[PDB]
Amino acid sequence: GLFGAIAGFIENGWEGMIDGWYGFRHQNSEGTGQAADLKSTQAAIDQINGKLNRVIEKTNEKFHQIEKEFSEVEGRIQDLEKYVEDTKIDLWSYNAELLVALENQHTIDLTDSEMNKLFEKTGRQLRENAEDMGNGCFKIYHKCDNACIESIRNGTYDHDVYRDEALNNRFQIKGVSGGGGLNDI
Amino acid sequence: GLFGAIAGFIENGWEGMIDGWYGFRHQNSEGTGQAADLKSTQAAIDQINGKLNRVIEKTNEKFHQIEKEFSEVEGRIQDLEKYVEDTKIDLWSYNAELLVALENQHTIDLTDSEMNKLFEKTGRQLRENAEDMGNGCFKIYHKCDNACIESIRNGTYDHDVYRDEALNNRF
Amino acid sequence: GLFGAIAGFIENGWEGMIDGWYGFRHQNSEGTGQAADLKSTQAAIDQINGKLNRVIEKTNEKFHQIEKEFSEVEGRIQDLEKYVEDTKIDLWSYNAELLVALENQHTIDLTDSEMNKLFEKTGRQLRENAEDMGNGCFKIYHKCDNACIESIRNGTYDHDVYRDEALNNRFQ
Amino acid sequence: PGATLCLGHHAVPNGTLVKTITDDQIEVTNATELVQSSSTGKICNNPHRILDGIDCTLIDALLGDPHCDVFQNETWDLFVERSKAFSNCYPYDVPDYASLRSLVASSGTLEFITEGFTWTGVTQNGGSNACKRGPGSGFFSRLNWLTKSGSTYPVLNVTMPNNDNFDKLYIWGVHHPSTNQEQTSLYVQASGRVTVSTRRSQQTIIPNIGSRPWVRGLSSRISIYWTIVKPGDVLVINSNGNLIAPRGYFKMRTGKSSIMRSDAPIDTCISECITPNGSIPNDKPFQNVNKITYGACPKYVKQNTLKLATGMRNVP
Amino acid sequence: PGATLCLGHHAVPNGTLVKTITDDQIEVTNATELVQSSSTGKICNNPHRILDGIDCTLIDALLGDPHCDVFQNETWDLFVERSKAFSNCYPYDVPDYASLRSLVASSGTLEFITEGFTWTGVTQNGGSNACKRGPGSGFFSRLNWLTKSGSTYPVLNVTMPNNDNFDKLYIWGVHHPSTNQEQTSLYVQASGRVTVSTRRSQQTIIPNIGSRPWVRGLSSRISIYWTIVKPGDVLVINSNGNLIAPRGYFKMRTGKSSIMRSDAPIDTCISECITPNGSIPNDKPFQNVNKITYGACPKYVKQNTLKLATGMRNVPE
Amino acid sequence: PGATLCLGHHAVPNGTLVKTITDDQIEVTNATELVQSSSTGKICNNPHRILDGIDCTLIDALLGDPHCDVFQNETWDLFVERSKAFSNCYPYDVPDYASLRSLVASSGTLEFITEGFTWTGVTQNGGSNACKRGPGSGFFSRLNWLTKSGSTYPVLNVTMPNNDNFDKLYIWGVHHPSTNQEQTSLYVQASGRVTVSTRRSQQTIIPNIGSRPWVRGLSSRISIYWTIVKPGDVLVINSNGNLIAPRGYFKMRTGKSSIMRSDAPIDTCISECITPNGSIPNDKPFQNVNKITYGACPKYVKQNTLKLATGMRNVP
Amino acid sequence: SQHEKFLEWMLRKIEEAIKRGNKISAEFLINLAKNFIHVLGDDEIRRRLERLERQLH
Amino acid sequence: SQHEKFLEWMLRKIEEAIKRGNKISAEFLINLAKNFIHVLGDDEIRRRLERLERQLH
Ligand SMILES: *[C@@H]1O[C@H](CO)[C@@H](O[C@@H]2O[C@H](CO)[C@@H](O[C@@H]3O[C@H](CO)[C@@H](O)[C@H](O)[C@@H]3O)[C@H](O)[C@H]2NC(C)=O)[C@H](O)[C@H]1NC(C)=O
Ligand SMILES: *[C@@H]1O[C@H](CO)[C@@H](O[C@@H]2O[C@H](CO)[C@@H](O[C@@H]3O[C@H](CO)[C@@H](O)[C@H](O)[C@@H]3O)[C@H](O)[C@H]2NC(C)=O)[C@H](O)[C@H]1NC(C)=O
Ligand SMILES: *[C@@H]1O[C@H](CO)[C@@H](O[C@@H]2O[C@H](CO)[C@@H](O)[C@H](O)[C@H]2NC(C)=O)[C@H](O)[C@H]1NC(C)=O
Ligand SMILES: *[C@@H]1O[C@H](CO)[C@@H](O[C@@H]2O[C@H](CO)[C@@H](O)[C@H](O)[C@H]2NC(C)=O)[C@H](O)[C@H]1NC(C)=O
Ligand SMILES: *[C@@H]1O[C@H](CO)[C@@H](O[C@@H]2O[C@H](CO)[C@@H](O)[C@H](O)[C@H]2NC(C)=O)[C@H](O)[C@H]1NC(C)=O
Ligand SMILES: *[C@@H]1O[C@H](CO)[C@@H](O[C@@H]2O[C@H](CO)[C@@H](O)[C@H](O)[C@H]2NC(C)=O)[C@H](O)[C@H]1NC(C)=O
Ligand SMILES: *[C@@H]1O[C@H](CO)[C@@H](O[C@@H]2O[C@H](CO)[C@@H](O)[C@H](O)[C@H]2NC(C)=O)[C@H](O)[C@H]1NC(C)=O
Ligand SMILES: *[C@@H]1O[C@H](CO)[C@@H](O)[C@H](O)[C@H]1NC(C)=O
Ligand SMILES: *[C@@H]1O[C@H](CO)[C@@H](O)[C@H](O)[C@H]1NC(C)=O
Ligand SMILES: *[C@@H]1O[C@H](CO)[C@@H](O)[C@H](O)[C@H]1NC(C)=O
Ligand SMILES: *[C@@H]1O[C@H](CO)[C@@H](O)[C@H](O)[C@H]1NC(C)=O
Ligand SMILES: *[C@@H]1O[C@H](CO)[C@@H](O)[C@H](O)[C@H]1NC(C)=O
Repeated sequence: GLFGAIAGFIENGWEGMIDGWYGFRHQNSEGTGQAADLKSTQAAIDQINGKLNRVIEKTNEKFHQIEKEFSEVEGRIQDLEKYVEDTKIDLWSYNAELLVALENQHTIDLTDSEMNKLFEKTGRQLRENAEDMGNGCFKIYHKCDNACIESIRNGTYDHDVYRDEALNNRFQIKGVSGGGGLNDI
Repeated sequence: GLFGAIAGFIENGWEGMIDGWYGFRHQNSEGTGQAADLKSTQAAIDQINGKLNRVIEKTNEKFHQIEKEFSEVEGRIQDLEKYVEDTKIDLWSYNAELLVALENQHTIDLTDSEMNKLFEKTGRQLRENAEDMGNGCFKIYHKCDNACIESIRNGTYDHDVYRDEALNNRF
Repeated sequence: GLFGAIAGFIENGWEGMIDGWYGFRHQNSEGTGQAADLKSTQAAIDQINGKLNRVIEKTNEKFHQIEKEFSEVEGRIQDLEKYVEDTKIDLWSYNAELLVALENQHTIDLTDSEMNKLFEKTGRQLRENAEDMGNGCFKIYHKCDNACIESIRNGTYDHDVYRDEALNNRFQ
Repeated sequence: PGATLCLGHHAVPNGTLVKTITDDQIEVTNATELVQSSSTGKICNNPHRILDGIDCTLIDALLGDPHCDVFQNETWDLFVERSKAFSNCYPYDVPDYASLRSLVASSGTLEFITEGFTWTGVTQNGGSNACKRGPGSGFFSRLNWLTKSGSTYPVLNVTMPNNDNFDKLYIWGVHHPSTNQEQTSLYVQASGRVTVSTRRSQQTIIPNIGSRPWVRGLSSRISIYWTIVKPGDVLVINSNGNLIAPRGYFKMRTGKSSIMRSDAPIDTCISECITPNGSIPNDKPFQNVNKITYGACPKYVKQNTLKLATGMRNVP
Repeated sequence: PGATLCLGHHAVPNGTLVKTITDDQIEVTNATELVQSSSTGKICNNPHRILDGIDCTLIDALLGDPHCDVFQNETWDLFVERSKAFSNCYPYDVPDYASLRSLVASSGTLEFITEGFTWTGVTQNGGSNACKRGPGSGFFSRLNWLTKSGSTYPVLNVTMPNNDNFDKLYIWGVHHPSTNQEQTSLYVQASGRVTVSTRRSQQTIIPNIGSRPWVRGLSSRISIYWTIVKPGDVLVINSNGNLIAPRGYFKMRTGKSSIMRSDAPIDTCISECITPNGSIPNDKPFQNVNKITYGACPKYVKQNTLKLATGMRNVPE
Repeated sequence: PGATLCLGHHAVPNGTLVKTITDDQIEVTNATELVQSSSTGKICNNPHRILDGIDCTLIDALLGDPHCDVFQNETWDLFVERSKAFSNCYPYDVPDYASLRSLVASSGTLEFITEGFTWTGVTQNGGSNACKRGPGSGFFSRLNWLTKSGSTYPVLNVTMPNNDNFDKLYIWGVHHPSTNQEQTSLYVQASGRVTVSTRRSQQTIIPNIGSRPWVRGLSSRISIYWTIVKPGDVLVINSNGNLIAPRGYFKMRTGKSSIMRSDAPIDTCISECITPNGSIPNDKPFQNVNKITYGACPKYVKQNTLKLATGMRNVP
Repeated sequence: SQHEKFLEWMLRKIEEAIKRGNKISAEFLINLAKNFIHVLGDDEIRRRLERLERQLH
Repeated sequence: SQHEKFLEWMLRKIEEAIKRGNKISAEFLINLAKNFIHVLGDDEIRRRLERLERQLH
């Protein structure tokens, strides 16, 4: 894809994800979990259904036309009729081929875009409390139970509440003594 | 859009913007202000005007053709003439529809791209002195008067000058 | 381009790069160096070659057709034949023009995309040990010899090894 | 004291291959077919009024062939001609047969109005044993075989005005005998002549005497011609021999009527699109069944399959 | 202590709906129309030279109908036939009328060169009261009605060579009478025949005697035929009766000339594109006025409106 | 301390300009031509079987013009007619010449089978000085000039059945004399008549007497007509004067055969696509050489150049 | 400076559109310039834009 | 091993282009491979490329 998410930094899809197209997988103190995101899935499905309805819109109704099969050789006029029909067929075949190619390319690109947009939205939400690991996963540097992941998955995550603990766990000089956490109370 | 800026993390447009297509709104110790960015506006206008010139290029001149309306029934030759003209009309109608659809999709996508690129450039300028708030706004963690906002908006911002103050206010 | 790398935050190309399309230039204690990245070059070449194979696919073979040049004036039937041929020619000219235009736009956009993807991949590799200078260059905040540059350029770079030194050099 | 939050997308075990601009075969999660390549094999009787000719062509029913008498005053949306169709009347040929067939099919009706033509001095209602009506000889129901009365064939001069608000279609004919003895015994004069004219059009036919192959016992022929008379115009028939006269006119219509050659049977269903292979659905924008179509039809293409991707890239 | 820097785009109070690949209706800041759907209703006399037939078809001016004698030796880029045009001469018919009309219109000129045809033993300049030229009888100006001289009709054999550098168009005719009395009174012989021939083409017409419907007081007809003689070839006319002889040739030309049926008035303006509805602008790429066009015209499409987006998505407050 | 790692892309000294959707001329690193605009000027004799007519048109070789006697029983994939071609026999014309030329070119063969037509009571093998064959007068090798025998011309009535599994093409003619003396001295009767008929078709030609321009010393003409007889059908010839009779039939075939007007010389090479300008390569999808093409050809376009970008933006 | 450069490149493009016969694009750029001209500040651009607007219909 | 793998995959795609009748793509890939060949360093890749260049209609 143009955006490098699908078949990019995300290694592969999740055959277990059956209730959505994009979603989250989490592993915290309470264990592991998976949950679909309905906004991005709805947006992708909406665009695909729009292009599908646009393509299959019934717009051709013809009645009396010209003859296209002949039982006797006639020459000039029959040559012209056959040539007209052949030209029309070739042009419509080219149109159909080009249409399906462009539409499939655009569908792939827009799905890649939706994945990338969800990733960036989550990162901007997490702010300075997490780090991008480069494989579509965020390393969160604070205690985040199932309710915290739920608050992340519905946009209500408040970064300032955890910012101090996140910074304390993040910027540690482990090589020096006392570079870890501040134990003064 | 494919890039998620317009109608994305940017909540809505500014009907007050009248001297540009993209721009900055700032709020600092001196108050509030707004100023358009001319480079991205020029880029978008260039692309749109280029596709306009490509679309409206005069390339059709026909003179003596065939008859297309008839007063008497004749049969085979008239059938062929009508069929040819109908085929031509249908093919050009399909071409026009597909053209306008593709061009409009690309226009929306390229405007979204220009907005996202301006955001990315501002973010790279600010370096470690600011943070992305997720709604198209940067929170700057140091004193930034109107002259500092101007230096940001014209590319001359020097981050190391304020880096120490910004780090002190951030962490 | 849509991604703003080529002719964007990347100032210009490198005429010295002859063994690849995208690559790295590094400056460290040992000096300067240049090396192409082959994965992005391979991806771009594959997309362009697929486009080429799709476009130039031989799919037209016609034999007995209609007459297209005439020596005497005849009228209605000759008018119809000339009109049919002219319509076909105009439609195919339009198809070819639109095809080449769309393909070139897509080519430029996808090359820009490959450059941007390589940049983002290198940035995600570097993690918190470096900073984006805004001009396609990364400022690395630790000592990084030729072996370290090689480890960055072949994907085996380990950020935790240098994280302590890098954080110490970054935040004052 | 941390957690991991991973972003991802869904996948399927068996995706579907589609074409793009840059790749000839790429796997996606779902796709849909855009080319209709199969037909039921039957023509649906609704919503279009389908008229099955069985053993008659449109021209034979137009003229009034005996075994086509069931097609009198018939209307249709699509006339279906079968390959088993045969002629069983007077051997005839139609100059510009295709144009007459096309215009009658586009009119979509065989509604025939009888006019009181006055043929003074000739014998009417002639018949032949190649065009049997029941056990005995007959003729085209819409044509009148005029021959000598007593021993003279006068110069027939008949006029018929069009005082209606629609066009009139007249079908007439010219008999070509096989010998001069037949010509003289039927029409007195050694060479006939038929002239059918309007105010701005005219047609003059001279019979041709000679032996043709034996078709249904005869080596004589009939040439069929047609004439359209507009409102306010007048049809004039001037003939001194060999005239196969009209009995009236056919009313001309304009509409969505047409004709199709097919051997598919007619079934009870609803389908807007008919091809010689049968009725096909119009849900897909394209079709690979037959280039001959009627109704709200998918466009014919050369490709037998064109898959439109309706999902993302399948990465297992 | 600090400041906030927000990025954003502009918007408008009233947007415009356009089609896309994905959405059937999406709002953008501005758009432009690509389908020309209106016409002024008048045909501009420039840059194309327009010749209005008023009350004359092209065939009538070609043959030389009396009330059409104003278009003699005329040229045009687009000939406009009205619906009011009428015929006021001898009742005639042209087998393959459309082809003659098309070739004369594409030639774009009615320049007639008179030739001294040698008619030995026949009465020239025959006329009729159904084709009045002035107070008395007349005939087509480019045709000569040859009749009896004395009481015999000779077998006319006339030749005319093409020694010029251009093609020649000859219009001739055959007279179809109504009764044998008229035939024998005008052309002596009981059955006539006309043969117009070149080296590679021949055209023989036998007159047909019979009563047609009454048109302008006559039950007789004229059949009009045409023959093109190339440089170096020869026209040969061999007739033994009912010949409506030519008087000369028409200079055939090749160019951008055409013909159009229209009832719109002709105005003094400039417009490259003309339709039967009038002159339309050529700035838009498509048009929905009429499929009949002439000149630098937009391409006809079925859509009445197609809006091309000229701005970004309109996201108001 | 520290290091700098810069990302970049390649560039070239001399890029190439291409067209896009948004820019009319933009510089990329390299591009390729998609329109074939040049030809060698020669027609390749392979893979298509090319038959050069030199000085003969297809119709003259069909009829049997003297200097065309080499083209008997010849086959082709593409017949090449030259501009120097001339007729050197009896002056003739073919009503609907284009259709006969087209159907013979599409058949792709001049294989002629002689049938034993029995003309009892007429003089056969007539000749003329405008069609010299050797020291004496001659005629078309595939036609038979029938004239009077003694002082009578009977009503010739000959039948020929098609008992094969292929169609038969019969070429015949009608002689138009220049004077009534010529007509009476050749065919006795004052007016001739030719009628060629099948079971469902018939054609009757009446000769036309008159002076035509002088072609090779003659003012008389011959009109050429064709008749196709299907398997099981029968050809009937009935003529009382001026008949130029057929000597047999041509076998009809269907395939990829055609005809082309060109003055390009033939050469020994391989090229799938032929134009009147010569053979062209089919590597590019489009071509600007000639709208007249034969074979596996690029599609004709009006543009003489279309550059497809094969590289990124060239930014020096 | 910057505003002047934007309007001047715009005027150059309007001149090209006029000198190529493309009226829709000329109108597009002219409308955009007629909304971007800072009234009382760039009268020269206004006058040249009016001049280029005259060479159009 | 990386440069070698890139050039060998290039040769494989050239072979497919030859075995499909598409000559423009074969020329494209051949020119690019002849531009990526490390002059003074490799000769076997050059020989295989020359062999595939000979087999080219
Ligand atoms: C992925 O795309 C495929 C099509 O390629 C979808 O399969 C088809 O889905 C339609 C529903 O739109 C099914 O149609 C239904 O069929 C029944 C039985 O004939 C009929 O009674 C209904 O009225 C309706 O037409 C169809 O059966 C099904 N399969 C096939 C072979 O066409 C599939 O649903 C798509 N999957 C997703 C997740 O979107
Ligand atoms: C330009 O002029 C042409 C020719 O006059 C116009 O086309 C014709 O317009 C008439 C109406 O003035 C149409 O007649 C109508 O047809 C409908 C069919 O549903 C019928 O219901 C009405 O009672 C009436 O008879 C006619 O069909 C139409 N012909 C064609 C081929 O479209 C055309 O509309 C004019 N366009 C403009 C922009 O002025
Ligand atoms: C990727 O780059 C690393 C650079 O760190 C390579 O590791 C070096 O390999 C060479 C050759 O085997 C050794 O001499 C060095 O001692 C290695 N350095 C280190 C730090 O391990 C590595 O071989 C490259 N390739 C792969 C596939 O990892
Ligand atoms: C629909 O019917 C047509 C016949 O009208 C079929 O076309 C024929 O198909 C056979 C088998 O491939 C060929 O041998 C014939 O040459 C074809 N004839 C024509 C005129 O094309 C067609 O295959 C049928 N389609 C379907 C889907 O049944
Ligand atoms: C663009 O592609 C063409 C492909 O033909 C290149 O021309 C070839 O260049 C190679 C390498 O120098 C030569 O071996 C061939 O003989 C050339 N073929 C020709 C000239 O027909 C051309 O160099 C490419 N341009 C750029 C800028 O890379
Ligand atoms: C192919 O040959 C044709 C002639 O058969 C060339 O057409 C001529 O082109 C010139 C230059 O444009 C014109 O002046 C002539 O009027 C054309 N003649 C005809 C009959 O069209 C054509 O240019 C040739 N094409 C190539 C690529 O050589
Ligand atoms: C969309 O762009 C068009 C460009 O033509 C604008 O229409 C012009 O607007 C100017 C305003 O200064 C007028 O002077 C012109 O007369 C208008 N031209 C036409 C043909 O109407 C239009 O205003 C723009 N729409 C929006 C919402 O900005
Ligand atoms: C056909 O219908 C018309 C309706 O006006 C009727 O007058 C006529 O008698 C009908 N003809 C037959 C043969 O039923
Ligand atoms: C035939 O009848 C019409 C009726 O108007 C008449 O005008 C015409 O003269 C008649 N013809 C003959 C030859 O009697
Ligand atoms: C028409 O032009 C020709 C040539 O200029 C001239 O001889 C002739 O007199 C003019 N008028 C007519 C009526 O032919
Ligand atoms: C007609 O006149 C021409 C010219 O002199 C002559 O060649 C031809 O033989 C004549 N035809 C006759 C007299 O039948
Ligand atoms: C002509 O020959 C055919 C042979 O079948 C025969 O039927 C027919 O009666 C013959 N005609 C004459 C007039 O002899």
